[PDB]
Amino acid sequence: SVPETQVSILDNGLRVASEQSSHATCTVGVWIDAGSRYETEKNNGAGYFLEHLAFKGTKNRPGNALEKEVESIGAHLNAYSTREHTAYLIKALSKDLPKVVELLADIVQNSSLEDSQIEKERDVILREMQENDASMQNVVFDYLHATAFQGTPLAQAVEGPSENVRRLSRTDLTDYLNRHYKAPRMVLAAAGGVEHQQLLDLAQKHLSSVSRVPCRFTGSEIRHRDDALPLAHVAIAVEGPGWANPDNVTLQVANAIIGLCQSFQTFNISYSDTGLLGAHFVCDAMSIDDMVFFLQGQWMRLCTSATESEVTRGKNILRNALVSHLDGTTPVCEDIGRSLLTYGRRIPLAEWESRIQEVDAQMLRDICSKYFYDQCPAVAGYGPIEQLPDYNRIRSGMFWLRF
Amino acid sequence: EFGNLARIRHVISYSLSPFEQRAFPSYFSKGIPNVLRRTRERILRVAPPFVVVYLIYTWGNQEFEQSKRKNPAMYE
Repeated sequence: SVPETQVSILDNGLRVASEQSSHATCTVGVWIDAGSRYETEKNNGAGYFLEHLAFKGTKNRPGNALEKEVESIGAHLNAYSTREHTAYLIKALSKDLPKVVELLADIVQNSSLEDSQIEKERDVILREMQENDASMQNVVFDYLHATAFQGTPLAQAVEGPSENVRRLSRTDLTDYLNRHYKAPRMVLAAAGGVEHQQLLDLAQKHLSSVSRVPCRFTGSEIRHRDDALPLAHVAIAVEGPGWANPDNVTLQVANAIIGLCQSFQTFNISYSDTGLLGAHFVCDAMSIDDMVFFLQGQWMRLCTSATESEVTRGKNILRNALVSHLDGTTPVCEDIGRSLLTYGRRIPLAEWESRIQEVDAQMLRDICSKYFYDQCPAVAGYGPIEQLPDYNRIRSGMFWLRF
Repeated sequence: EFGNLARIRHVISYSLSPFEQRAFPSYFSKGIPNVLRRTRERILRVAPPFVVVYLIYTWGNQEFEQSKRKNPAMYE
């Protein structure tokens, strides 16, 4: 009984997708297939710095008058950038649907990058990075990406190195903007109280101008030892399947089974036919090795001794999860934008439920043995990590002598 | 034990998986140069004592023989 997500396509290739609902406020966003993976180490912070500059005024709406408009209807303006996708989204009322779309049009095209602003946003970005190091789990996940995807464009961070940040100019930005903002790589997603025909007419009216035009995991280890920190963050991952491979669903159930360290989180990060599947835990130094041992045992148990009850529990946790999420308008629009960018279509919740209920214990331990057993992991540690075991002990913990 | 051995700071340490790297990277490529590099930093400290051991050993042997060799002048 969930309403279907209807997708149309303009000549430009900008797929305009919408999923109407009763709620009177909507989350209209633009999703662009452009991240740090498309950068070539000479413009490693171009997407981040453009994400900073995108709200500082356009040609038609110069400066803060633009954001005065998004204050005037009381709407909320957000943007984010990952290694593969960039999103500019607005939460607003339903009756303010046209102007919001027009605002989004300016943000993607006709944007103005002021040289004055460029210096101010450089100091913002530089400073934030200079303090970003504070967030450990971000440092650990960046270290994990770097050591797992050495030599590839997937190792480099979204923010880029301070070097590039300082060394960036309007023209470079202009390039990234004019290169990675093509209309066939763009989705206009709407969720909530929107009509699809009105949104399609608004996309035809504005946004109809957008121009139309080997990933490798390396089993490795990075250890940033700094003994003055009170807690240690350790992430261990193996290679993921990618977006389009359905056993992701089964792997999600495996994560739902795992769900000793103060904080233990499992992740399945997916990129275009690659990814990182693993666990991040933050712990006191004198516990670290025991955690690792614990964690590896659970993975091998999922490779060898999965039972039906924990599989049923993981399926229930996954169902609830995906359905708990996909609740508010934003979460949904976000799903529409990512689904049109990655799968090329919006997968409905009934298909997700079918793919969940076809998962049993035998195929779960088969897929877990395919992806976890006897695999070389990527390890990233930060903090008092002397008792964190080196690569032979972790690699030996990636299998059992008793199977 | 591990964890309480020492205090270091800001020393990042990168590494690779055994199966991901060649087993004998440039083994004879640089091994020979290095072994030779090594031998030339230690040969002057090591070798001349054993050289003079060889000279003393030979000397002793020959001297001993001469010692044993009958004195021609004697017994005549």
